[PDB]
Amino acid sequence: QCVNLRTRTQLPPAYTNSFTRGVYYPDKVFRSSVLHSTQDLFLPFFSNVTWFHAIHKRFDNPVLPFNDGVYFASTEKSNIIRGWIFGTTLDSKTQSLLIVNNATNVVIKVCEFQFCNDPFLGVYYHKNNKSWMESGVYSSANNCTFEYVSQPFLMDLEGKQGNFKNLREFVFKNIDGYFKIYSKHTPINLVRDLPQGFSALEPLVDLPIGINITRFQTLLALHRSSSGWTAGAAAYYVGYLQPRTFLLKYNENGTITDAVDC
Amino acid sequence: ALDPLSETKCTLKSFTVEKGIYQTSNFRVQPTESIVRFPNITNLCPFGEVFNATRFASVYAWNRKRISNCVADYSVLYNSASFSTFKCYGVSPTKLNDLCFTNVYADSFVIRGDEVRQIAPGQTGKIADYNYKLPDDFTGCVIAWNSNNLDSKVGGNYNYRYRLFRKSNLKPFERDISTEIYQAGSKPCNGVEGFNCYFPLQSYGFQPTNGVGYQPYRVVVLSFELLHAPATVCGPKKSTNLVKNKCVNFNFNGLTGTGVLTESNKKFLPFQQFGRDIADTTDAVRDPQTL
Repeated sequence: QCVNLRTRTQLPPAYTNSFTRGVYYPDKVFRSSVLHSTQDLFLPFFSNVTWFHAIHKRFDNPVLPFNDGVYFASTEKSNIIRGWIFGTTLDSKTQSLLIVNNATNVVIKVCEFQFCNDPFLGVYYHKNNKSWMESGVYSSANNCTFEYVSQPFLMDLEGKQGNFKNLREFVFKNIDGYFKIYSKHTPINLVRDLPQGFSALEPLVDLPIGINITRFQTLLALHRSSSGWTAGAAAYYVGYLQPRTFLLKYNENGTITDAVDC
Repeated sequence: ALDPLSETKCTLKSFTVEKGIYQTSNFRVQPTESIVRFPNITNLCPFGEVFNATRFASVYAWNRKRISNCVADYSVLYNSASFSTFKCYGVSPTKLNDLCFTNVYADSFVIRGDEVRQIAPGQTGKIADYNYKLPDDFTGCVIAWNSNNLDSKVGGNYNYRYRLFRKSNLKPFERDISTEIYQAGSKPCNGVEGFNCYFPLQSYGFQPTNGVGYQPYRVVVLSFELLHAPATVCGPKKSTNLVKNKCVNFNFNGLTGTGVLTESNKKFLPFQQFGRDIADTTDAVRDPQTL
């Protein structure tokens, strides 16, 4: 509730260059063998992105701003990142948008979550009869409107460490009250936790939330065999959206293959 | 308009015509039919729950169920004929399907027959003032269903109660379940009723031998809200068959137009609903029902 991970030490805000990452479909329109411009919120190419690390005391979990919109490049082996928080005050004062993944399905909720000081979706005794399932991120919640569940999935909750072979990039944008989400999954070869190259992000879900968001936070899982729990290897990044102008090169099959920052 | 030769003379403004070729009109195929498509209406709210709930809350403790993020067919209740009284304020019941709302609440409770007259804007009484009040600008709906064969009990259903006296009048959609003794005189009641003191709540006499005015009526109040936030609930939209190879007027889920629809071999993405040409002109669409 009030106790946090006392083995937590914050790293300085390192930065790396995002070459050509963070391009999404601004609409659900089909286009074949054309080159269209569009003025919307995009990530400028070759911009700086804040590096973050989540491992047992290099464990980073601060509260970031969410003015225009941000990015995530979630690559990890232990699947430490289980969800996110979005809201203004992140307590029972104002409404807060909650997204979680309990290793069986994704669940989205909007309730007056009086969040803890160090929320997390952890698991204990992950030695025998794990069953890949959750085993208290907020203290209370009431008077709430939204709930949603998508298709299920299986997540690995075992504590592992090593190189990463998967990149799950996400975008989060507030469109006149609609909390639009984009995503993509692709294999990678780990270099500095920021693989390079071009890849388009598809829409995942649209959510009529209507919350005025200004901050956010990650739900980094912890595990042991809240004050003395461990955590496997994991890292991620955070971008920042800006009102840029972009070109979009669609191929014959409607897929975006290249882009240009004007 | 007699023959094309005469239409020529009117264009040239000459009763005589020389050899040549002359344009006179513009042929156009008028639309024959009209297509209307809209995806399925799955994930309906359980509106039948509050109308046919196994148990209802008391009047002074009136419950409330929220309705949002679903399609709500209000014409089902209007044509169901499973009710004793039905009246909507501001909007007819058959017309609510054409409207969209931000939030809708269902205040369910049971009352006597004669007490149903108090549930309306601008009314007063034991129920309107001390138990459940509505605003003067109420533009919702009220449904009543006689439950004498369902909720009445030999000796009166004591689980349904209501307030008879209160120190002050309630507000619109206000609720109060306090057991404070209604004080009239200056002396303290000491938690017991009597001289200038009265326990405000009392049970209902819902017996099987009650009359039209005293029998129990399962009442539900449907209030509609139009706020700055986007609409979360709407009515169902109509649809029809899919015509092809014929000039018609298009009205899709979110698109309009006019043209000849025909099968194609394009390959849309799973989350791609319609297409555009090089000039941002529509040239292809995905049917909302069939992929």
